[PDB]
Amino acid sequence: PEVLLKKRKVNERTRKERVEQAIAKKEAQKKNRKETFKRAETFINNYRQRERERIRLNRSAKNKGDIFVPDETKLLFVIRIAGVKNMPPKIRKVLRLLRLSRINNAVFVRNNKAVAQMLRIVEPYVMYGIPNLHSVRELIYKRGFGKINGQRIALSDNALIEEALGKYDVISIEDIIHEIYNVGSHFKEVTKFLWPFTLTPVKHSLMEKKVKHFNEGRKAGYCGEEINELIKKQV
Amino acid sequence: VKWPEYIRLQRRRKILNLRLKVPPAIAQFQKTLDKNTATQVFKLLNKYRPETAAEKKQRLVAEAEAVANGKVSKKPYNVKYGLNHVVALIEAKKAKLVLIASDVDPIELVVFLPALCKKMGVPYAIVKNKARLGTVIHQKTAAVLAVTEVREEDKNELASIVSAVDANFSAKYDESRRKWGGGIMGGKTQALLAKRAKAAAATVRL
Amino acid sequence: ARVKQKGKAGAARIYITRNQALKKLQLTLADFRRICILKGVYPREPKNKKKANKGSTAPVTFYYTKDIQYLLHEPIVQKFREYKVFARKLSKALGKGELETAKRLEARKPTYSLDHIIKERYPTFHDALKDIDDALSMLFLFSTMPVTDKIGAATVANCERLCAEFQHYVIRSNSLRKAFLSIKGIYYQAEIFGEQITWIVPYKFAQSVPTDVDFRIMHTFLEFYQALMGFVNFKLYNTLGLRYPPKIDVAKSESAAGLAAYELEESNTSLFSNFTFFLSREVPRFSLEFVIRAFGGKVGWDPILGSGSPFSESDPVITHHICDRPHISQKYEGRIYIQPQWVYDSINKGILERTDLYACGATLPPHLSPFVKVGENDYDPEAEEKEEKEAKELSKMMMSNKQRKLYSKLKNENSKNENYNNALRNRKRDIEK
Amino acid sequence: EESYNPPEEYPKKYKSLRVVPAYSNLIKEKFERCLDLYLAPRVRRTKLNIDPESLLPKLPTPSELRPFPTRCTNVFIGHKGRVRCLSVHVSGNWLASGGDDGVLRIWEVMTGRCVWKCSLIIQSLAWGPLSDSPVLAVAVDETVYFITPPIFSDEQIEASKELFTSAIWRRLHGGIVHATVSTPSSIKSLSWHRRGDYLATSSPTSSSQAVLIHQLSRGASQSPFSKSKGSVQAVTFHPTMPYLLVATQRYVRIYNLVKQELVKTLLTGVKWVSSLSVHSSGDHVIIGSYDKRLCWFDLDFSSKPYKNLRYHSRALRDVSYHPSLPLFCSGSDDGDVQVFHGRVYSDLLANPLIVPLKILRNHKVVDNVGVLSTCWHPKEAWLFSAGAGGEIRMWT
RNA sequence: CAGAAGAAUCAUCGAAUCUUUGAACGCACUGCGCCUUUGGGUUCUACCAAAGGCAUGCCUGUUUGAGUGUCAUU
RNA sequence: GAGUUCAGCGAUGCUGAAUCCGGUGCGCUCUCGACGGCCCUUGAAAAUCCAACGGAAGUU
RNA sequence: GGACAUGGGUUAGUCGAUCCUAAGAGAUAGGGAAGCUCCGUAUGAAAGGCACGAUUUUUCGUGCCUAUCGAAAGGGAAUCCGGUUAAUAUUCCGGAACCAGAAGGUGGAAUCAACACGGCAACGUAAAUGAAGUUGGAGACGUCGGCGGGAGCCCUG
Repeated sequence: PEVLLKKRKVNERTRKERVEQAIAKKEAQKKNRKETFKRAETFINNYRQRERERIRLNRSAKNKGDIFVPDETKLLFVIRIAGVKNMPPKIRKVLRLLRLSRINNAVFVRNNKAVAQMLRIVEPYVMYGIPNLHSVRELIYKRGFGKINGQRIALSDNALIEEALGKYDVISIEDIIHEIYNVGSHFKEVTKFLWPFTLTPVKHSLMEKKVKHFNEGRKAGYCGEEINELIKKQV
Repeated sequence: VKWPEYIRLQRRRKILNLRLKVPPAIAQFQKTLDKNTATQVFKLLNKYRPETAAEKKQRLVAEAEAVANGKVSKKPYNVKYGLNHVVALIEAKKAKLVLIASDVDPIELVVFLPALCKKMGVPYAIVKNKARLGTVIHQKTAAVLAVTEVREEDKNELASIVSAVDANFSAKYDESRRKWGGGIMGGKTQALLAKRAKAAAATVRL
Repeated sequence: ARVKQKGKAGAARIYITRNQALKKLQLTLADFRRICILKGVYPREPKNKKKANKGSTAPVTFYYTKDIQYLLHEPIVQKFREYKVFARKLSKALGKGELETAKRLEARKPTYSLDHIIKERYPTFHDALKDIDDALSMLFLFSTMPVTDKIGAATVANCERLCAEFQHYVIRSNSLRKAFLSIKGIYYQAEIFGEQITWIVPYKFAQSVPTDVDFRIMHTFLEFYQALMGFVNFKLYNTLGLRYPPKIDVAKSESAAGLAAYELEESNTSLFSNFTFFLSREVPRFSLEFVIRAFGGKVGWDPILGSGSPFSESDPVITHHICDRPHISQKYEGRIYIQPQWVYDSINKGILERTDLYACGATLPPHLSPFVKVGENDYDPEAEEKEEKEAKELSKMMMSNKQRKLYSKLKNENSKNENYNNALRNRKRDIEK
Repeated sequence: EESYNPPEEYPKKYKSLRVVPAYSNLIKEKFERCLDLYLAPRVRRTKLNIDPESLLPKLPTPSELRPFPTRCTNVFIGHKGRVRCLSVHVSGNWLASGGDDGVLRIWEVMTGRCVWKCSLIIQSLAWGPLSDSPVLAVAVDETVYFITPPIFSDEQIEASKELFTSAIWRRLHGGIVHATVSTPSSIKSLSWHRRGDYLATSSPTSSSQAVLIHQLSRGASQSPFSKSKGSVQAVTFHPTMPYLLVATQRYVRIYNLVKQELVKTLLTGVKWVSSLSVHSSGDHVIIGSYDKRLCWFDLDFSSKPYKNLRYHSRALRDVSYHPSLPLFCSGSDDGDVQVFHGRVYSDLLANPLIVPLKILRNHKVVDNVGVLSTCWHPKEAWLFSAGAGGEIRMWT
């Protein structure tokens, strides 16, 4: 008996020509789909949301200078759930300070008064909780990207981590994980090196693919321990 | 070229109903409620959809368990459907808003409805498609829908919608509905039939 | 009898083209491919392709007519048809705005079991165990990939569960034989019921999806492999007397305890028996726990590597302390500090290696392949002319097919590889001296 | 056996496991593995159980049968152009060679002397079979000269003359010319009958009269073919009984002159036939071909060739069978001459044993031309090879 | 007549068998096809056999469609 | 080696021989080739088989 | 007696039928008709195929091309000799062939100069890939007269 697995009946030439043709059809469509019309209700709906945010910001800041500061944990996980057009400039600036300048961006932050105040300011747009060891390890091992030379580079090898953070006694992904979980001395440097995660909602089910405005049911505000479940769906 | 016979029939029927002079009671169904007001009407309608057979079964079993183990309700609120039922509601002057499908195939089923609603002082609109009405009441098709009672929350939403249908359907048209429809002729077709007519009038009379 | 027509029997009757098989089965191309994944149906080439294609010369793939005839009576094809009916009913329910009916449809979504597919594909457990290497390689590959739209999150969870249950069985039965740290990953090699099972486990790193592979094809393979490993693991646990599936310790799994969550409650295999190993926070715990515990050794690890650590860094019961970091500020005593290659060489050779030669900051002696078998002359790192000329120059054509031509490959690659590495030893000795 | 720190080759070497990166192509390889499991056609063979290819060859025992011509030792130099053809006298002491230069050189084999420098393009030249009549028939263009050099004894010159003293007949540093023969076409190949009364001339250009038979006793020439079909490449006489072999472009035809008929047609299976040689037994024919192929024909075996040989990398020019020793040689444009041991049994069940013996090399190539003609010494295993550089090699 | 010894050219009758045809139904009227499954052989990509299927109109439902038929979709 | 005809000798067997060389003809029968007319009414169809143009594809 | 009674007798891959079409018939599409039924045969019929593809949001996309009956005298793959019976023979017996289809195998042939060479030519040869698409030929074609060739028969040494 001698089985031979010959070359596949795939015709790799016309295979990649079909691939390039599909990509060319894509760039044509993306360039074509421009300048949709907007109806007056959307403009009013945006204004009502903006004034809704303005009332919330004044109430939260003025006469409510109190924040509950989730305790028994020195680490927090924050993800940008939503976003509005013509966002108030204060919200727009706080989002970039938290490095949550794009939707589905996730950031590890240190549990303190300063972050909590900014997190209360941007509460409707962010979901945050307490990440456990399994989530932190899985996020770093699967969706962790480092800012090497200032570009988004995958943390595939410990050589880059040693080169980029050797001066802080950081040589491996596990060193990154230990620093992040325990909020070590170089937590500030590690977080800056880490690129924000991209936890886009996953639509695997046929119902998920069809329903409108699907975001996995991501609620806003403080969830506590539920963010581990949200992380588990993404990683 | 060779179209299938049923496709040719559909397309000839489309053109034929355009060319022929259409009596005003049938021509009124070519003027329908505009898209913005229809969308607002269906927004109110979708708050009063009748319960699905599965939802109805769930509610009744819930009451059955209470009766079985250990045991006052408010009157339901929903949109009214069925041609005979809605006609009785208009004639009883209970309908607040009548929504007539624009493409009921035997048009005689609803050809009298706009006039009947006019005689009874019922606000009515002719809305696109029997299938949109059907989806509201969980059916395939609804020839007509009626709003008779809403909750006190939605009294203002109905009143605003009734006002819009007044302005955007009845205030508009009105004179349009009283005119024979049809006679719609293509640009080059009217010139072509003029050539046919003059040639016919020359000597083709027999 | 009338004149028999050409192309009515033989190869032209036995073989069927892919497009004719599509029309025969009334399937789409994707659906036909999927059942070929689930069953075993692969292309076959006739000796005379032009004769098998009714005289045509156009490039064509062929299948057995009997293979496609077997697909006609396959129950799962109707499950694909039942799904398409489902998918349209859901669209109508969502189009007509009936959320609760669509939810009921999604709950009652048609499913199928590969029970009969596994049995008919593998009549005997021995036949199954032989063809498990690809299943394990795929499952372990996907247990580390991030969840995406193409691949199910629950599908990922099944891969993690099935891989861990398999690792637990091999640890319990001490079936592991060889472990090879290659650039690709870790090549494990166990023997179960006499069959040699070899699978590769990749390293846990933050890779990116290549975006050039079709996850639809790999979805069907993963679906089939998960069914196969579930039934294989069920028998293996029952043979050992364990209950299947092993109970889940959700809190420990959420605390990243790994294998500790999966409790195996009952319903040179002692190379490391008298050793209490400890793992620092720079080493592949997922691999080191498996190899050591497969030989009876006790294992402790840094808490950041996971919860459920039976030992602690302060506990002096530690005999060996794996630490691949080039520095230890916490240098204990009696806990001889080694590197993982010391371990893996021990499983492969079955003999305790040199701790000092594998101590922290070592020269790292070369890693041997426990799978490469020594060749006839390949260098393992651990008067005549007037007769030979005629001997090789007559039958260079005194035959008909000249099948002797395979020396030009066989002797070349074997000898040049031997000559190249028999030269490397000469160069390395010269550099040393 | 390629890993972090492998000694087998230097993939990549990594100082430590921690530094080892993630293999990016692992997903692609498993994807290709999955693709192969359902897209790669599968064929079940016999696996050709381990069997080194050297078991297939047969045993020649070349040492047991060693009349092998070793490396050349006598080098004849002086010819300034390609030696078109060369021949050795029946005595074996005189070698007459000629080429495009038009210079006929008669060499002494034992010493390499050029005793006869007299020139008098030399298409071909063949000696007479009768020792007492050492007459050499030399063809230049359409003219053939019967030259009897005065090197031979005077009575031998007279013994050459009285043999004779379509094609028209006519009757200088010892320019002893006897009977010049002029033909319509440029004669290419010359053959002598065993008794010397008949001379066969073949020309490829001609069609109707491509082959001519010249009777010296009658001093006349004729065309033995009433109607000739196909181009004629070479001509020769059967060494035992009166047959004439015509090696055409694609066939070899045996013609009975006594009965004026055809005997056999050998299908060489070859695009172009170069030359033919006949074993002295008369039932074995060797065909040199422009298809780089040597075809051995056994007259009692089949019309098809008994063996096919394709060692040569270039077109095979000439093939010569040793009259006595069971050896034959093939010379081609590649410059290499192949010496084969061909031994013939008279038994019907006994298939003749053909084996290679040597591949003679170190010969020049000029204008993509190598060995043009080869001749066998009548006494021992000595081969005369004429090259395109004007060199003659004594393969002893 | 021979031959046989719950008999019977018996009765009843609720289980079956029921060739080719015929409204007569794969197509024709000695034949010629197609589809599915299984089996045989002293020969196995071939040949053979067996079993079960393949008429028309219409109804109910199912599935898959078609339509420059009527619409909806920020 | 069959068949036929002669000689024998003994289930129908066995053994001898011969079955040959010609010549021919507006001969008859059948067929083929090459022409020459008359056509006009310029002289069935299909199954089936072949070839061409075309250039897809492609040490083991 | 070709009667009565009793038994026997017809053997085929190659011979016919079986297959194809002819003038015509004829079901179907449709339309008549109170109706048995009639008209109608590509007719205003959705009149049936082939290829391509790493699987395509694991719900199929793209491209191409678009009945039957009617001839034991027409068209059509292939068998001969001798012998044998009471009665059957191109069928059986003995011997010798042929045709059609089917797979592998053996040997030969062509190619990393991609699918052979030769001849001025007509064309030749042991071979010497050819998808879609487009053509050509055979089948396949009146009648009469004379001449030539061959065979058998007749004549005859």
